[PDB]
Parts: sequence; C-alpha cells; structure tokens
Amino acid sequence: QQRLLKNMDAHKVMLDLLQIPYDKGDAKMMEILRYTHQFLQKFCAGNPGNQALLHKHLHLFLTPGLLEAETMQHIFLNNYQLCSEISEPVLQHFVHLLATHGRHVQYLDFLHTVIKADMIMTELTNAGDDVVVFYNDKASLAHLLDMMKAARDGVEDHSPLMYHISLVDLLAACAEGKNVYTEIKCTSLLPLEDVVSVVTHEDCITEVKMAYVNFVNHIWTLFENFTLDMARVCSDPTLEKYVLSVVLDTINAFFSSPFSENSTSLQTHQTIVVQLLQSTTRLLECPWLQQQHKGSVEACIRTLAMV
Amino acid sequence: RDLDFANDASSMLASAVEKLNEGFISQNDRRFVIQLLEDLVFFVSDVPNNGQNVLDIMVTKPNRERQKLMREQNILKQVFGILKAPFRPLVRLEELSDQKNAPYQHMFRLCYRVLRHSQE
Amino acid sequence: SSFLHIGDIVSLYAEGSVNGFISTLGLVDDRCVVEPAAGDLDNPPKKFRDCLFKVCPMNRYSAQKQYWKAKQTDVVLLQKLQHAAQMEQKQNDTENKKVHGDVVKYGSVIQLLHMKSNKYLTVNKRLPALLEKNAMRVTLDATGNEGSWLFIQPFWKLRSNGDNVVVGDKVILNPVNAGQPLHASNYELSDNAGCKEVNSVNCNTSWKINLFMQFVLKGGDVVRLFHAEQEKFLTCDEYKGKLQVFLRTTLRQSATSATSSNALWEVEVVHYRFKHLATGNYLAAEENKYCLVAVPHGNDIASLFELDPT
Amino acid sequence: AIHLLDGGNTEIQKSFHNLMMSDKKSERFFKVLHDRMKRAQQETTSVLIMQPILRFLQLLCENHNRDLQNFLRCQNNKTNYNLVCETLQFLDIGLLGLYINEDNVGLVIQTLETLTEYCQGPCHENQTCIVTHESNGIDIITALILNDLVLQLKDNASKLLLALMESNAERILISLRPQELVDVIKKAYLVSPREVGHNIYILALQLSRHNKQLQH
Repeated sequence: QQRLLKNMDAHKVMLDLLQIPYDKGDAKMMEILRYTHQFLQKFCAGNPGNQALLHKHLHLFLTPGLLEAETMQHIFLNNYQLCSEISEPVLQHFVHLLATHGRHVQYLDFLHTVIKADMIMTELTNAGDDVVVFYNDKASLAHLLDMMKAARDGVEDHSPLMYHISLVDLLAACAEGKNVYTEIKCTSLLPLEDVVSVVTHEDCITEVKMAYVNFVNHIWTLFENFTLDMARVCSDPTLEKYVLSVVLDTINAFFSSPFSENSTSLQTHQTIVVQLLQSTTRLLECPWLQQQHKGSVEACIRTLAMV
Repeated sequence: RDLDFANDASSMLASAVEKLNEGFISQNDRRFVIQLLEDLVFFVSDVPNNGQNVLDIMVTKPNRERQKLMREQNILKQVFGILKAPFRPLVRLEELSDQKNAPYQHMFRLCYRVLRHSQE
Repeated sequence: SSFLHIGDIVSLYAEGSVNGFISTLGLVDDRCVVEPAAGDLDNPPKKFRDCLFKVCPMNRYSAQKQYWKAKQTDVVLLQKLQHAAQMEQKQNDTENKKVHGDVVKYGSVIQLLHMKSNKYLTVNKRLPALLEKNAMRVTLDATGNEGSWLFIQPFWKLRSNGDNVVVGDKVILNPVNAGQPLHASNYELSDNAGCKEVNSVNCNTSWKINLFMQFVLKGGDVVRLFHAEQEKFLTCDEYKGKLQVFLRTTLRQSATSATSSNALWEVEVVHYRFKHLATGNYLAAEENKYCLVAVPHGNDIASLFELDPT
Repeated sequence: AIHLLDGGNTEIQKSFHNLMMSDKKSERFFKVLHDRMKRAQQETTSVLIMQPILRFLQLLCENHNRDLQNFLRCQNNKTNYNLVCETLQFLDIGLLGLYINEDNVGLVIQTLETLTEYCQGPCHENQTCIVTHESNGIDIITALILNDLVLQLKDNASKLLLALMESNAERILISLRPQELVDVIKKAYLVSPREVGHNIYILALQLSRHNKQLQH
C-alpha cells in the first residue's frame, strides 16, 4: 500500500494540505489538519525510503503543534541512519518550543523517541530545571507527595508527574550506556537520597517507583527498598514487571561485577545478600517463575542468596 | 603433603577421641571415624588405593619419614587413645559380631591394622 | 606461557560466571567446590598446598572394570581376571609414568588429582548432583574407571589443536565420558560456607590450570633452615609438655639424612617472617640473656627475624 | 589524493608539501587526519577511513622524500600533530593470532608498509622515534614475525625491521629470541614462503652483525 501511494505521489498532496492556510478559528480546519497528520504518520511507516522522503520536507512539518510534534516523532521512529544524522538545529528548535510553550508531553515524547535509535543531554543540561526539573527539594518533596496523592485514582499523563516521568526517561536514554558526561549530569540532577526517600516512600506509585528504579550509601540502603518492593504484587496488570525487570540484574552485577568495591559490607549487605533472594525463593520457584522471572530465579537462588 | 595430612589426621583423631570419651557418636560420626581410619590406613600403607581388602596390606617398605612423623605427631598415640577409650565402658568386647556393634569392631580392627603397619 | 608439562602441580582459579579457587575441604570430604572469598588468582590465599593438582595420564581400567563387575555380581575365571587386572594396572602405571612432563597437546586427555585427596577428580555419570536439582554428581575417585580423566577444551580457542597448551591458557574440563564440561555450581550453598560445587553440564565458563612452583631467593615457600653452626636444623619439640624450639642432637651419622619432619619453616616477605610449620605457630625471641620461643602467629611485630647474606 | 599519487608521483608530493607550508590550513588539515586517526585507536566505518589515510600518508612519504617525512613527524608547527607515533600505536591497537583475521590483515599490511616508508630511507629521527616509543610496537612487529596473508605480514614486518636499522639491533634483539628466529627461518623454507624466509634471513644477518650467539 505504501509503494502504491508513493507511486500515486499523494504524499505531496497531503503535505500541501498540511501547509495550506487554515485560518484558525474553525473546528473543521483543526479536524482536517489532525486527520492529515494522522494519514501522513500512517504513510510514514518503517519503510526507510518513505521516512526519508517525509523528512526531506522537514521544514513544513517542523512547526509548533501537537499534530506537528506527533508527525515529527513518527517520522524517525526507527530510522537508525536518519536519526543518527539529526542536525542539532532540530534539537535546539524542540528545546526552544518546549521552553516557550512550557510543559508539553508531545515534545518530551518526541525527544525520547529520537534519543533511542549526547547533544540532547547537553542541551537539557543547558536547559536547566525549567523543563527537566528534579523534585529533590524538601518543598519539592512536599509538592511531589501532593501530586502523588492527587494521582490516587491514576496518573493524568500530562500533569507535572507525567513531565517528571518523561524527563527521567529521557535522562536514562541519554545515559542508557556508559556515557561519562550524561551519567555525571544525571547523577548531579538526580540525587540518590531523593530517590531513596521517594521511591521507598509508601505513597510512591508503581509507575513512579519503576521510573526511579530504571533511572538508578545508596546501593547499600536501596536494597531494603527493593526488597520492600519485591512482594508488592504478590502480597495486577503490570505490577511485578516494573521492578524485577531490572532489580535483580544490576544487583547481580553489584554482587558479581567489580563496579561495587564493597563486596563485603555491614549487615545491610553481608546479610541482605544472603536473605533478600530467600524472600524471593517462592518468586524464584513460583508457578509464574518463567522467562526473565525464571532468569532472576536462577540468578538469585544461585547467587543473590550466596553473598 | 604427608605432613599436612598428618596434621589434619591428628586434629580429627583428637576430636574423635574427645567425642568418644564424652558420649556416643551418631551414624555420621561413625562414618567420619571410619573414613578417618581408611585414610590413615591408605597413607600408612602408601600402596595404591586398589580394591584390595582393608586387612590385606602388604607393602615393601613404608615411608620412613612418614612413619617417623606418625610416631612423633601422636598418630600412634591417637590410635592408642582410641583403643583405650573404646573399652572404657564404651565397649565390653563381648557383644561384638551381633549385627549391632559391627561398626565398632571394624573400626577397632582398622586401628589395630594401622598400628601394625606403623610398626613395620 | 609454555607447554603444560604433565605432572606439574596445577590449579584452576576459575574466573567465569563467578571467581574463586576450585578445591575441596580435604580428608574424606567428597565434594569439589570453589572458594571465591578464600583467595584471588592475583592474590593467592593461605594454605597454598591446598591447590596442589598433579597432572596424570588418563587411567586405563578395562580389566579393572571387569574385576569390579565380577566383584559386584565365575569363581574359576576369577584368578585369570585378577591376573589380567594386575597386568592392566601395571600398564596403567607405566602409561602414567610415561607422560611425566608431557606437553599439553591441545585436545589430549589427562586428569588433575588433588595431592591432599591423592585421587583423580571424576564425575558420577549416573548420579544426580549433591545439591543442584538438574545436575549430576561428581567426586574424587581413588583409582577411577577411565572417567577420572577428561579432555582439555581450548577455552581460548587460539592454540592449535594438539599444540602444546601454554600454561595459563584459557582451558576447560571437557567431560570425556559424560560430554558435559565442568560447570560452576551457582547454587547459593548454605551448608558449606562460600561453597560452589562443580557439576557436569553444558556451560559457558571454566577455569584454566596454572603451574605451581617447583621450589633474593624463593619467597612464600616452606623450607628448612639448617644451622651450619650446629650442623643441624632448629626444630620444635613438646618438651616438658610445652613446645620448645631447639637444635635436635640426632644420633645418626648422616647429618643430611636427618629429615625429622620438625624442620618445617615458612618464609614471608614485606616492604623475612618465619612461621614454625612444625606446630603452626611463629618463632620469636625473648629474655632467657635471651632465648627462642614460639607464639600463636607471626602477626605480632615482635616476630621479626633477620637473614644475613652469605 | 590517493589516485593523484599512484606510482609515487614526486611532483604532486612536492605540491602537497608546498601547499601545507604556505596555506595556513595546515594545522587544520592534520586535525581532520589526527582526529580521524584518533577515532580508531579509541574505538579499539572508521577503519575504512583509516586504510585510505594510511595509503595516502605512505604515498606522501613514498620514494624517500625525507622533507615530507619530517613534515609528517614534527611539522615545525606551533602545535604538532604527529602521525608516525599515532599509526605505530594504532598498529599496537602471543595473544594476537586471534586478533588478526580475514578482516584486519589488509589494514595491518597497510600500517606496516606505512611505518616502513616513513623511515625506509635513512631518516634517523623517525627510526629513533619508532624504536624509542612507549607502546611496545617494536614488540608487536617481532610478534608478527615470529607467531597465506600471514606470509605477507611476516615479510612486511621483516622489511620494517630492516628499515629500522639502516646506518636499534640491540633493542630489537630484546624481543625476538634468536633461536626462535632461526626456527621460523627454517620452517619458512618449507607470495612464496622461500623469499619470506630469505628476507627474515637477511634480517638475521643484520642483527648478527651486532650479536655473537646468532653467529653461532
């Protein structure tokens, strides 16, 4: 279907309609623009040729707007070559648009998608706390607690909690590897004590706890929080998978890799490393102990209960 | 290697003698005693650990240094103490071969054989 | 790096999925596990003799296997079977003696036997593992039934097949009879402190044998100090019910033949320190004007002694 | 720039030298070389740029064009961007038999040829630089000799070491054990391997001129 459409060259007509004057003030025009953007996104599928053709007219599609942001995000969803050669002007324009409009989930989502296929991390560091703001202050802690209480029924997906989650995801993506600069910047903007206080807090939400764990005197005390978050589901749709997806792995590395030059430590380590996985023994051999859960079962009944 | 084995055997024999003089030794303790006796016999004989009978040791010449160490290291003293304690009354030497005390008789025979080998 | 001559003391400080020295508790303990916290490959731990692993040729136990089968279950042929078994044992001994110093022909079949165990480390074919739910048993057999020795898999996969394996090259204990190479027992061993057994399964890690030392001179080695002044060595004796260090007055004409077993002394370095291996204590000196004595260990700074060059 | 110098055309070498002396862009030119020559050392497509870079450098230094060789060592510039040291270390970047295979042999041949053309002429300073280098590269050249395209690697290493001793032998002898050298010479007797063995034999004679045990 994409090849037939490209042969028909309807992409040019769709782009012209998108760039056609709208005379904002009529809901029909907005609906037509949204439908055109959705059609363009549908025609911006994984086919690298179509993605390159769409990106060619990036200037027209690079405008401040929810539909424009969605189209731009869908343009380079998986194009490794296209995303790698992303010019820093695009990132600068996205940052400026986010600063001007303010808190927009679309811009953060587009940035996160583009990141996963250094400049983005550098710009975010230059961007300060206006957009990527860490709620580590005591007053910030009270504000975060109030937001979590407001999210008792659910997460608004666009409120400050959603913006913080998106910022954390973007920071993790920038430092997903061993990037010294990105990791240092994230650590500076993400104090460990704040994570210990919040994630370990009872009011901490499953999504927020998973975000904090993925983003991550801290690893020697965060083991207790991880254990407190072990049987949370056992004691939902995606309850357990938030934690166990990462919780064991890095810990096993901490128990095996040399990154943790404290292989022997106080009872919080010399004993937790011999008791924690025991509380997951049922989890390790649970009826659902298959796949990644089974892998962590093997890594825990074997290793995480040995140190 | 012989010196280290002798030191380990001396420690094990001291522990076993203490346990015997104190009280009964459980099935695990009896198995450990039997294993210690077998290891001592193998070390003293110096012959390859073939399927030959336990009381079927016939060597050309034992290790002079090994024998001297066993005599000095209280290995012979350990065997003598084990023999003395087993009688004192831990064993009356009358209920043997009754399908109940057979392990004790086997251990005593192994200890006597080890002592005789050390007396080569 | 040089050809692994058969018969040299060996040791495999495994560094695969986990890191630790592979050995057993000794004596009659029928289990071979690792001790990650006991020591490091770059930081060898105490009791180095515990790592003594002699390399021997693969055992031949065909007639021995027949004799064992006969014993398990005729009488007339028993004498002939015993004679054949004796001949086979002699042949096996000759083969083991022949390979003394033989280079490690990549892919060749040899075995490693612990000096303390004085037996070949074998794997129980039709026996489940002591701890692992889905693994097989393995122990040390006094003689072996051709399963004692296994193949050496070039874990480095660089040395030419059959090439003289460079000492320390990445090698694994490929199971000759079992087919499942050595696998580290990741199981969180509780009964044995810091225990990690070795099973016979298909894994992705192993350990490489390392040659020992055939001992401004030798360092951490256990040797004897003979006092030329007394034409003998200063040993330790349980005199008057107490340990005392003195020069033994041996009544044997051959001074060099006085191997009383009390001449065990260990030397340490720092920047030597003398440890009385005879009793496990450490030598020292105090008032008499002064006299030598033994203390629990050499940790005390007072245990220092001076060695003077010839 | 590589097809402009095919056959070691001297005139274009002189033209490059004059351009880099006169035009102020010199320090920037070498940058995009050194930067791209310091993007594979730390990495270990960049290698497909390293190969042309080394062919190009060899062509500039081809035909014993000493002035280009010195210009490629020091440059007499405010900030020096050395390329003989960089290529030597990159070559440095017997546990190598697994790390030279059917995807890194042409590149290593190019690197050894480049290291040869820098000092094959009696460029004393560059030979001293290559030998008095704290990267063991002189040792990896030996390892290359001792440990089909393997024959070409051996021959190129022999040529490089011969170049290193024109008008050093003691430093080289530290790495290669003479008995092993004679062993490899004899084995090479069975590009045909006879001539590789012969080049190693010439290197052996040159070394023996400063040694006694080899003479035996």
